[PDB]
Amino acid sequence: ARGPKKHLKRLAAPHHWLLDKLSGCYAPRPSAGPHKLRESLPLIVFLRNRLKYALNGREVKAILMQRHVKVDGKVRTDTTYPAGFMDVITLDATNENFRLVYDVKGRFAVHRITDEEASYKLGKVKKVQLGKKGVPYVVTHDGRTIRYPDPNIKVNDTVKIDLASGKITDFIKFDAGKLVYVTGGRNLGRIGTIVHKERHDGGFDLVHIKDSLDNTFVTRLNNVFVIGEQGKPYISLPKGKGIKLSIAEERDRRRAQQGL
Amino acid sequence: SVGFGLVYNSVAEAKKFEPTYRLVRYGLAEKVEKASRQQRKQKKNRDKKIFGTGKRLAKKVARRNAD
Amino acid sequence: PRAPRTYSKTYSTPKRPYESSRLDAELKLAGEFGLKNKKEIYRISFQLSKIRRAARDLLTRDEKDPKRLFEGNALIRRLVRVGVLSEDKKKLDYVLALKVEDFLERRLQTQVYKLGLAKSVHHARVLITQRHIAVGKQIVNIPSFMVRLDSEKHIDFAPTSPFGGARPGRVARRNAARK
Amino acid sequence: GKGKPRGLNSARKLRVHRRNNRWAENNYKKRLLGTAFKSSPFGGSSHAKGIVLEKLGIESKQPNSAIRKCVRVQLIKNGKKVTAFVPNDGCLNFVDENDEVLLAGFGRKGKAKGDIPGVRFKVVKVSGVSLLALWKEKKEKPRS
Amino acid sequence: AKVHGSLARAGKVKSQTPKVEKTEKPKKPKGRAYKRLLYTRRFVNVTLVNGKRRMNPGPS
RNA sequence: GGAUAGUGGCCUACCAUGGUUUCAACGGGUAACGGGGAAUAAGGGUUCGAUUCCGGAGAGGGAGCCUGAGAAACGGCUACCACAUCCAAGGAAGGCAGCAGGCGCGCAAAUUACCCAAUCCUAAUUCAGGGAGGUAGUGACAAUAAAUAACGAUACAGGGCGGUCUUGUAAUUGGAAUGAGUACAAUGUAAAUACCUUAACGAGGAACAAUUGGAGGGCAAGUCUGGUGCCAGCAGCCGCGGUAAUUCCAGCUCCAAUAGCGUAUAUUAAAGUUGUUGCAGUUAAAAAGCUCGUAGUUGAACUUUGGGCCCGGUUGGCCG
RNA sequence: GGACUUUUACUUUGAAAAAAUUAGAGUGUUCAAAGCAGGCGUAUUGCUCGAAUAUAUUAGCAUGGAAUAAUAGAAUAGGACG
Ligand SMILES: [Mg+2]
Ligand SMILES: [Mg+2]
Ligand SMILES: [Mg+2]
Ligand SMILES: [Mg+2]
Ligand SMILES: [Mg+2]
Ligand SMILES: [Mg+2]
Ligand SMILES: [Mg+2]
Ligand SMILES: [Mg+2]
Ligand SMILES: [Mg+2]
Ligand SMILES: [Mg+2]
Ligand SMILES: [Mg+2]
Ligand SMILES: [Mg+2]
Ligand SMILES: [Mg+2]
Ligand SMILES: [Mg+2]
Ligand SMILES: [Mg+2]
Ligand SMILES: [Mg+2]
Ligand SMILES: [Mg+2]
Ligand SMILES: [Mg+2]
Ligand SMILES: [Mg+2]
Ligand SMILES: [Mg+2]
Ligand SMILES: [Mg+2]
Ligand SMILES: [Mg+2]
Ligand SMILES: [Mg+2]
Ligand SMILES: [Mg+2]
Ligand SMILES: [Mg+2]
Ligand SMILES: [Mg+2]
Ligand SMILES: [Mg+2]
Ligand SMILES: [Mg+2]
Ligand SMILES: [Mg+2]
Ligand SMILES: [Mg+2]
Ligand SMILES: [Mg+2]
Ligand SMILES: [Mg+2]
Ligand SMILES: [Mg+2]
Ligand SMILES: [Mg+2]
Ligand SMILES: [Mg+2]
Ligand SMILES: [Mg+2]
Ligand SMILES: [Mg+2]
Ligand SMILES: [Mg+2]
Ligand SMILES: [Mg+2]
Ligand SMILES: [Mg+2]
Ligand SMILES: [Mg+2]
Ligand SMILES: [Mg+2]
Repeated sequence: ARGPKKHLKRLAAPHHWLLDKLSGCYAPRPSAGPHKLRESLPLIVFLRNRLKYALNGREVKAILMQRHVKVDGKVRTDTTYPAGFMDVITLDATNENFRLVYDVKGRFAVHRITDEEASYKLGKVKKVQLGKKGVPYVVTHDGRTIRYPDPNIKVNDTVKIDLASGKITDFIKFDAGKLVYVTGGRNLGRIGTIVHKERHDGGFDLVHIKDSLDNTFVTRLNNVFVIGEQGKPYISLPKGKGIKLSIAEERDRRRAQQGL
Repeated sequence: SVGFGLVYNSVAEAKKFEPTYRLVRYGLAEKVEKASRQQRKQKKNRDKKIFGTGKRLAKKVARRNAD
Repeated sequence: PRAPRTYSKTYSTPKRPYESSRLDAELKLAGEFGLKNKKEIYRISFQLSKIRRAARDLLTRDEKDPKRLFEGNALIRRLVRVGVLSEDKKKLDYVLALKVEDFLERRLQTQVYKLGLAKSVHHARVLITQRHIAVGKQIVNIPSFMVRLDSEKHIDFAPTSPFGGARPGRVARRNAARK
Repeated sequence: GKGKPRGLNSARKLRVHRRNNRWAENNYKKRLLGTAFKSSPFGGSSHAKGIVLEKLGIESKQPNSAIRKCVRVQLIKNGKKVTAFVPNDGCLNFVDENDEVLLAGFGRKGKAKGDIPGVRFKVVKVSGVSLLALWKEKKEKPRS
Repeated sequence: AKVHGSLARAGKVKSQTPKVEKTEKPKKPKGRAYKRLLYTRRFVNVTLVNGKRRMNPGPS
């Protein structure tokens, strides 16, 4: 259509973004960056809808232009910045630090973390191959490339990053029985640590996941993100820890806390 | 009557993070007016039809009084 | 370019338009509950039939089907929540039988009169519309309130209304002060 | 089996058979061939404005015996000419031939409605204004 | 058949009907009040059963 | 091989003779953009989607091309065709299927108004710009809620069983209530407007006065009065009027729906009159004069049944 | 990893799966059409639940079933195992 579309009408924005229908006619188009458009969340949304920190969108930019916000490190003042899954949003003011993790319903939730935990982050390696003058590199979910990785570091494995510098410290692997996090479809949010993989040469290897509730489910490989050892994660999980409460289960215990 | 409001840690913070229409709704920012939006739009086009300062052309307009 | 503000209508209409039996019944119902247009009856028949095909649909589901239970107890819960379906009839086989009149007697112009205080269903409607009677301080002029059976305890007039009194009233102050 | 094949792979035959037999439906064929636009002088539209050529009086059909007052009008958007009834006592004093009027059908799918031989349209407003409103003296006929 | 019948009679009877003028009456009630009035007139005091009901007997 | 960003008859050279089709090719039509979807509610269906989201195409019709990351762009250029403006006659300039607004067309559709406050977008970029967008106007498109009244006392009257319980029908009464409107004010808003609050006003029949159809049948509501006299007119259909008109024109009374109601056209149910579910074919519409017969549809029966062991699941009962 | 696999139709479950629409939960927009809000205290400097579920169904993908209905297999043995 002659080029790049730089707008985003409402009702076209991701549903997990939780945007009210009548708020004018357009949504904020996420920018180009580390995370895929349909697989991200921008700062305007975070600072306005999720945290209710800014009333208008006009105020959000006033907030950012003071370098108050930083993500995974640097300031990152792009109002439409595509902050994605596992990113770390620190905040000079309020001492707050946040990690971007989903719910079991599939949306990004507000999850505060320790100043200690804000120093690291993980990433699902999406590609590994040699490059410039024979030096191998790794590229992952993040959208960052790390030179000189360990020869055992294969694809689809998670990795821990310092974020003060670039080099990684630990690298979990995609082996039977490792903590996983589903990011894809709407099984997204469920967690459970591996059942087994169906290769299916030609494409779309499938992963079998068993939550720690004796409940099975399946998803596609590029949707699973290993996070560690059974019961032993590598990051602070959110409330409910992804176990797919049924509609009746959540309503029952919704009426459980009955008296004020 | 339900509403919404806010108090600042100073007035210099309010006068800088607060919308100007509010500052004038209070009387802490003057209401000095500006010409109608369509008027200045027309002025913009009127100005685009001129290339340069426009000071050296009044010369020829007033210089063709002979011709 | 902007989201479509959803809408829907609340009143169906009988196919046969000149059935004298149903017409006579309809009229007495209107004249009894204080209705003004017969369509406030057509309306109640509409939501009724909707609830009925929503229940009757689940009634052929294999007994105890998960969504059947969830939405079944949800439906009975909100019906008792308003006070139309008796508490003994909480297993939904009686929801197919909620005769229309049960809904009407659970309106607000109806209760405003039933707990005395209006001495006519028409005086009731007139008062509800004239700045009078509230639940708390929440004045309500919608005679089709559909009181929830719990807010049914607090129906005393609002503070303002010069009928439980806050002032004499506009026509009174002068009907008497015109000397 | 009395005809229609019941095999599980005769769907093509069943669908084409009904497609072919649906032509026996007048409504279906009318809507398909498009007679509404070719024939039926109105362009298929709800109403059509025209000009009055003459003021005729049609002998009623039997067993009736009257004189139905109508007008021959030439549709302005198409130029076709059709005879349409000006209904109600009088209303022929209001036509004033070479005036501008609007025509509507008779609610019979063409098929001229009563004892008026071959007339499938009626007048609604002359000089563009509310013929029945002229009947009942709510409005008045314009200067021309 | 013939299509050029005369047209002198257009509006003949509406023209010659001696038009009686309507007579002033009371201002009747609206929807709730009116349909209530009908509820009463039809179901509170049936005015007649010498056979069955009749909603508009002129000479009965 | 050339060309492309790159695959490819994309193009060229050489060579060959292939490719689709009754399982409908090829051609024609379309009052055809496709889709998310809309209407109609037993179900199966039938019918519509220009139009708020997604995709595509176009900018009067064609073609060509500069810039560039990205355009065969048109609120860019070049040419031709059509349209068409200014002029000093030499020449020059234009492209609203953007916002409004105008002509025409027609059955058919609103202001040449306000703002970047919101929603978002762009730039060198917190600032500027944005007829995107938002405000108001116009607006019975459709959709929601629902005023035009409510209580008395009395008075003959009924009926309860004139008394004291009201059925109320009353042509004098009666003090109560309120918004439709009007308007300090605050709120509302970018600034206004409305809505939400609320002082002062603001209802008795002259009103703040509901309509639109209909009253022979279908089909609810008069064989009342006047008129007319196969005339005028009514009448979706059956039928009314030729001198007491249950139908026309009216007065009266009545019915249905009621801030809405009638009419025209289309469509859907009704329609088991398109029938897969689910029609009909002796005589009512319909079995080729007859047999062969390719496509198509359909096509008898028979191959590991039966018996034994184990595990652990889910309801429900007796217990709790 | 190697060596080799008669072909189908059907049915199960699941993934993939835009939003609005629709069905539908919760929430008392004064009711309602709607909206996705909202509900709580210490209303002095905060506490807190949400923003479900369903739905796609033709085709493609993945998986269990082996009835029904096809296709192929050893007859000039040019068969099968070694
Ligand atoms: Mg952006
Ligand atoms: Mg400007
Ligand atoms: Mg300049
Ligand atoms: Mg034929
Ligand atoms: Mg002629
Ligand atoms: Mg034309
Ligand atoms: Mg070649
Ligand atoms: Mg050849
Ligand atoms: Mg064919
Ligand atoms: Mg077209
Ligand atoms: Mg049909
Ligand atoms: Mg479309
Ligand atoms: Mg279409
Ligand atoms: Mg068109
Ligand atoms: Mg589009
Ligand atoms: Mg284009
Ligand atoms: Mg044009
Ligand atoms: Mg051409
Ligand atoms: Mg172009
Ligand atoms: Mg333009
Ligand atoms: Mg453009
Ligand atoms: Mg000259
Ligand atoms: Mg325009
Ligand atoms: Mg219109
Ligand atoms: Mg605009
Ligand atoms: Mg606009
Ligand atoms: Mg009025
Ligand atoms: Mg009055
Ligand atoms: Mg009338
Ligand atoms: Mg009748
Ligand atoms: Mg006949
Ligand atoms: Mg006589
Ligand atoms: Mg007579
Ligand atoms: Mg008579
Ligand atoms: Mg009459
Ligand atoms: Mg109707
Ligand atoms: Mg079937
Ligand atoms: Mg038949
Ligand atoms: Mg015969
Ligand atoms: Mg034969
Ligand atoms: Mg033959
Ligand atoms: Mg067989």
